[PDB]
Amino acid sequence: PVKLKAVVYALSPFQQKIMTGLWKDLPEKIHHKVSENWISATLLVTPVVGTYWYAQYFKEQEKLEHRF
Amino acid sequence: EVVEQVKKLFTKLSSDPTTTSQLVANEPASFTGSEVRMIDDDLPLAQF
Repeated sequence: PVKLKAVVYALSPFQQKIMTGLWKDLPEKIHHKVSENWISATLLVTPVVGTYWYAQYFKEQEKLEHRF
Repeated sequence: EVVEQVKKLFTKLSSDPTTTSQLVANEPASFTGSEVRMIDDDLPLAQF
């Protein structure tokens, strides 16, 4: 057991609003999600999308070359 | 003897008629479900 020194105040679940917090400070939530994860989203989407488009470009050139 | 002494000595009291019932109705007390936990592992006994 860890020795702990702390004071905790808690409110009853039936004395507070339950769902309205979902759509509170929404602009801040979106800004935090975008600004912290845009590098992570870039590192996942770019290799997948870039490789996919290169394959389609390769297939289109190969298909046209074999035509008469 | 107490009554005669009281009406002679208590003559400077305030005469404001504001009842305590009125004060209670103006600032009512209500119960809120909640809790406060003061965690101190150095105390030998728990008191709640």
